[PDB]
Amino acid sequence: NDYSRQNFQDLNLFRGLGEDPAYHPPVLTDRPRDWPLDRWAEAPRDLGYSDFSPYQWRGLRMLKDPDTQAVYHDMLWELRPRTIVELGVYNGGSLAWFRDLTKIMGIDCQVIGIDRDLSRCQIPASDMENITLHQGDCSDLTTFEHLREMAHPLIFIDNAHANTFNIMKWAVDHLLEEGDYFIIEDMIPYWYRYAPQLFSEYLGAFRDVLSMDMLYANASSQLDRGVLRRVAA
Amino acid sequence: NDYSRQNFQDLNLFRGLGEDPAYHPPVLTDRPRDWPLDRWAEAPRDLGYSDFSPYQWRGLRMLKDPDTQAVYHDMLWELRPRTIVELGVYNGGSLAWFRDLTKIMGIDCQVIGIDRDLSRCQIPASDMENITLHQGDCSDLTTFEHLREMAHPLIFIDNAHANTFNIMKWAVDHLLEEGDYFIIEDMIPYWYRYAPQLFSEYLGAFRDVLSMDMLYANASSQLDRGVLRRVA
Amino acid sequence: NDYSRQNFQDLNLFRGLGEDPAYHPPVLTDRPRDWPLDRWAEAPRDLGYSDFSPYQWRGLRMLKDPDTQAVYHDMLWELRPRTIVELGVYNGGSLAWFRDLTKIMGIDCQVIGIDRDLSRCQIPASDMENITLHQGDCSDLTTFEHLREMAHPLIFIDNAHANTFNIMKWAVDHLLEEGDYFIIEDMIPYWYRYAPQLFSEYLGAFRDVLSMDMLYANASSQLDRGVLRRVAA
Amino acid sequence: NDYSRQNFQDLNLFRGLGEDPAYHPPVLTDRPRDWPLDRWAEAPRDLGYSDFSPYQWRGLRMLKDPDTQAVYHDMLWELRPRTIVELGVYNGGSLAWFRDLTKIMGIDCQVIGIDRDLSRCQIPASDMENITLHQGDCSDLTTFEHLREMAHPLIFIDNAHANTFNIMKWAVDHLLEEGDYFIIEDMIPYWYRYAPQLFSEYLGAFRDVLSMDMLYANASSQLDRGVLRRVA
Amino acid sequence: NDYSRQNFQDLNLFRGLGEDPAYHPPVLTDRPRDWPLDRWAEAPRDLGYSDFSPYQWRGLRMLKDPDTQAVYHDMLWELRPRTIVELGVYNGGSLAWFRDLTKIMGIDCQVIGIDRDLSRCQIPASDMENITLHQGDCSDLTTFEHLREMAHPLIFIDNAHANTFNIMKWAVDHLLEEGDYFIIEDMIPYWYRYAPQLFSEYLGAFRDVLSMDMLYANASSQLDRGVLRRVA
Amino acid sequence: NDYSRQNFQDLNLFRGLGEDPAYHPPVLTDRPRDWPLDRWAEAPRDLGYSDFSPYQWRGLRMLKDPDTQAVYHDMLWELRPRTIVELGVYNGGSLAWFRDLTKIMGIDCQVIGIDRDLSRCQIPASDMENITLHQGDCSDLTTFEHLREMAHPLIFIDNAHANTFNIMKWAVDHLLEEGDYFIIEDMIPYWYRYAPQLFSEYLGAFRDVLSMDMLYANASSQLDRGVLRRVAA
Repeated sequence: NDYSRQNFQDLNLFRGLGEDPAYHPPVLTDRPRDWPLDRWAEAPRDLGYSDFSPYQWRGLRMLKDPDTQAVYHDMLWELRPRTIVELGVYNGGSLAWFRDLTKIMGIDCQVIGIDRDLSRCQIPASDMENITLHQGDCSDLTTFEHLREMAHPLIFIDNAHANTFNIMKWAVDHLLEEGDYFIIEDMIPYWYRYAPQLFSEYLGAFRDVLSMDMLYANASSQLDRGVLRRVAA
Repeated sequence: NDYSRQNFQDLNLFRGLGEDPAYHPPVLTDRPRDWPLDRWAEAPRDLGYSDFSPYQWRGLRMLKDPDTQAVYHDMLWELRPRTIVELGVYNGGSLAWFRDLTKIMGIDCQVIGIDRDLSRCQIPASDMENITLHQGDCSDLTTFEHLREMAHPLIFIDNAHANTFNIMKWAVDHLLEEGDYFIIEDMIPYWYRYAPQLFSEYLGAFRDVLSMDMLYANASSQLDRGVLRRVA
Repeated sequence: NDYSRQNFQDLNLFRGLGEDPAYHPPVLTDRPRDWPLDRWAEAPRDLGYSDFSPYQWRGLRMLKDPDTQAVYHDMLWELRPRTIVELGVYNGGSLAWFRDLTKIMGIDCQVIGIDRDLSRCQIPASDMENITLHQGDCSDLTTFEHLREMAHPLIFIDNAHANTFNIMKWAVDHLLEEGDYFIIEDMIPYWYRYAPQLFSEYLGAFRDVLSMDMLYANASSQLDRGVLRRVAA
Repeated sequence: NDYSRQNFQDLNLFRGLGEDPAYHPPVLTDRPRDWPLDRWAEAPRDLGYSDFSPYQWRGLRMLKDPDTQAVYHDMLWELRPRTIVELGVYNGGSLAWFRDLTKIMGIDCQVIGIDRDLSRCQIPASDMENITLHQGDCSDLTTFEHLREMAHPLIFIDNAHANTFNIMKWAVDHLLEEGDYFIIEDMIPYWYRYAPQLFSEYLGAFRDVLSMDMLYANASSQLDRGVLRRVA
Repeated sequence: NDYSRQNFQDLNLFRGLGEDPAYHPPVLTDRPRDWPLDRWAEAPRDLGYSDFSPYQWRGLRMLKDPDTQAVYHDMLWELRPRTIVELGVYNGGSLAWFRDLTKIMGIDCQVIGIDRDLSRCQIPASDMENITLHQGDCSDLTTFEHLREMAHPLIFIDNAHANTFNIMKWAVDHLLEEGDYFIIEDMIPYWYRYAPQLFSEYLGAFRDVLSMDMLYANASSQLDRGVLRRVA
Repeated sequence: NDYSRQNFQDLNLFRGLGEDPAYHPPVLTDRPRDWPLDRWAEAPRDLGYSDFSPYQWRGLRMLKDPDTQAVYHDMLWELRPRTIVELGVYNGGSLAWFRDLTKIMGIDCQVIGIDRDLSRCQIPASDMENITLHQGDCSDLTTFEHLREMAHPLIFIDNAHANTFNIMKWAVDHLLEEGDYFIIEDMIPYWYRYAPQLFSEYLGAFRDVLSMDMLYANASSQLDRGVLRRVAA
């Protein structure tokens, strides 16, 4: 009856993201927010709403969860990066977070976000000091040429996962110095599950130039086995 | 420095599929195939290889796992379908299974397979009986308008998950008769997770045409609340 | 009261078997079969019925569950047995299954079922091509003498668990050839549990003639640690 | 070789019971008993032997585990039974436990065990005070009906599982008074798995005479849903 | 044998805190920090060190774990407190965090720590902007009187848990305005476990003045059922 | 209202013990005691009450759970101790138990209990045979000095945890002989979590005098890695 002349959107677009880049607080449905203390023991114990992607940072959605934030905090504190690069931006929450966190730490850090599509970015123009947004394209490597001009140390973070190994070869040869991080969030465990032989070969090809950092690599489900850095040349 | 001269295939292409459409028997790494019986108790208890998609049917890879296979066995025995349609073929294992199973049940069933790329299908020529392949895109409703007429009852299976709700729409107005299935494997639970609001509106738009068949919808992790059918 | 009336069957007779050897599909008792799509998310998430042995093959009950079926399929495809023997028949579901699967693979296989009690066999006589039943007592080795006439490779399957180790001893001495399987379903983990010393001694006495096939021994809970085959002398 | 030297006993005889009715203390195989304290963190953290039936009472094996022991303790304290009956004996560990436990609690209680085979009973002749052994067949009610006029309250325990629904009918009419227990240990969950319809129908038949004691029925896995008592 | 030479500090002093108020980075103990990529699949998958209280903020230990930090983040953003009070200080790590997180948010917030022992504090005098440390006793209630004269909204956090119920009475009667929070961290699940009736009675006494806030109360294991506020 | 005119006990007093040293049977709250057998399958499958310390012994509260009781039984059966010392008494439940058990075993055993506060003891003097009680602080070694000559073999059990290592040193030097046990219930795993470095130093300082009995050390969650005795290697 109601499926009539409707163009149904492709729900695959909202994968790992959600419907809305803007942040809205969770709302309770099956209980009152103000539970009475005389009935305190009868109150339900579950969260009350979806824990899909519930985190925020100053009113922007944060796709990086608390355990991941904790790892990056330690990494920032130890490395004191002059440059953090995000390939894959979405709403920009994690950019502002990296910027904020580096400011509180007293680290002179320029944060850079690269994406094919920047139209979902929720960072207001007034809150953009030391955050630069570049419109790029993973399959074209000359995109990345800009900002070999940038300062070190440097953390390069892949959240896009398109031409990753090629981008890695570029970064190793043209960008990273010893100590710099190249990080692949989320995807490495899935590539190993689906393509165990090719994955092991491809990662293994970078063994003279990149190490898995074992202090951080097992510390969150999002960074699981994906934290690499440049070994001594 | 092997990264310097090396062709990096795009690894996302294998998502949900594997790296090779042809079947290869599992290989044991950290044990012998023959475990000595006087040390029986000290044998490892784990599988010995990855359980990603280790299933086969007659030398062809099978991406439908044993409990999914059992559900379809029951469905095919109840419904006695004269057509089965697979949106998404890959190596063709499931096509060959559906055809073999219906034949062994005594059921005259045509199996139809639709895919963007049929260059991966592994079904030997010598047994393509009652299988019809079609090459086409899912983002194109034209791929379905071109289909010739099919017998009933019918089962339509979505293993491709592109433009799925528009295809459901086309299927309800131009294909499905009362008692015919439209099954979305795998994806329903993810779509609810990622886009609960829109998923809900979309599914509920079919409230007067499709229902969820609770006999089968909770019977396997792959078919999990995705087995629908046409009600009067 | 209702109890003074009844006769009360021995419920131990249905151990591992169920009440009725004939197949009837599951039925939903506490929800509609057709759940409305506007309330999809409210739908109950559990199976809906008993998960004991709700399995079938062409309207006969299947006591071997899906994972077990998957192991036998790989085993049949690799080995291509000329003979499969089921010690312990019940309804014949696995007999019909084995025969159907070998026909589909183009294998010339004679399926043989041995039991003291053949009265629960549900296979129609019109559908007994390449299946043979045979009456016999497990403790009487005469029961198995006609097996020596059969072609190989051979898979011998114990679903009876009476006199098992003497039957194994006999199979090694008079029946089994290199490559043939001797398989004990279900019982071996229990025998190890209740009598670890005698069980380890008994199994280990076959160390020169049989081995545990580790490609199949861990692949199903029913076949768990019970898949054995004849090694080379 | 060795399989031909062997006289193979039937291992189904040992089901639920173990190989030897006499108690032997567990032994470590892959560690020293005395772990050096300077490598305390290196010590393995598993049990170190099989937990099939590791329990004992005063040198006799105990087939009832600590969780079950604790329920029977509370039940004895509340009910203060003059008689505890055990259908099925084995080594008599639980018979001696029931006796010793009622003695320290000050309860005057005769313990009676009944079995087809009493030759496995490990209880010393000179430690058999307030314990009676009775030979008899379960699928045959002459065993039960003759030996009677036992004092109340009463606890009747099934550890045999032979003709249980008929023994239950005999007990409600000719033995049990209000507040007495009839307990089926272990077997209730299996009869429900294998015969849901026949089992629900049979227990439902006793609806006006027995009930499930909910204070004790969920409190151990052996007693799981098998604690019944005589409500009038 | 140097048990008779050794001097034993009270290990109870470190319960829930650790040996050292100063932060030190985790030490890797049975693996290299740099795992070679040709052996990537063979790298161990566990953390590499103890997950006891491994967290930090800007070189200071953080006893509030990331899940709890996420809850307080939302709370600060929503409430926008002018005052945050921590009953129990230790190293000052969460004092510094609260202050930093409110500056970042553009909120004008004074942060206050109260403990009988402030000598474990690790915050340099360099950066005590909007942080005040007060010498306090949980048994004395004159201790808390300085808090009355300062701005709301207000979050009051008990990390000390001595004479808590009297402090909640004082706070309700003399401090908390509508909107303001009283948060007991960690202990409520334990008090209810050990003292269900007395705890239910005691919490029950605040039914007209405080309510449990279900948005934040189940969102972390440290705040579990302990987030209360002056409302209703 | 009720809060402002209510006297609040310090709830930390009850940590690890409960509100009442006297035993009260559990009580069903949301179901009838007697469930009807026509609705047997529809019966709830959980305990129906709180499992904090539901355990008793002859009308006295038991804080040691059944698993711990089974270990101590085996310990008593093998060691056949003449003395059993409990540091920590609370209600005396365990004292009455140890005494009863040794008596039923034929073991002539004196049970000693030590606590700063004996006022919660619930054991009737009518059954106080072979039970001695002392009043004293643990933080004072004098409490252990004033103890008389005790018979061996011996089990010394710590349930108080106040100055455990100096008490251990006093035990080893002045009390324990070949075979005697020193057991620390509950606390060892917490000291190891909160202070791994200082705990490993202190325990390993007894490496010549005490050793962890592996037959019992892993046999219960309460006695976990805390069962020590004066034996070599």
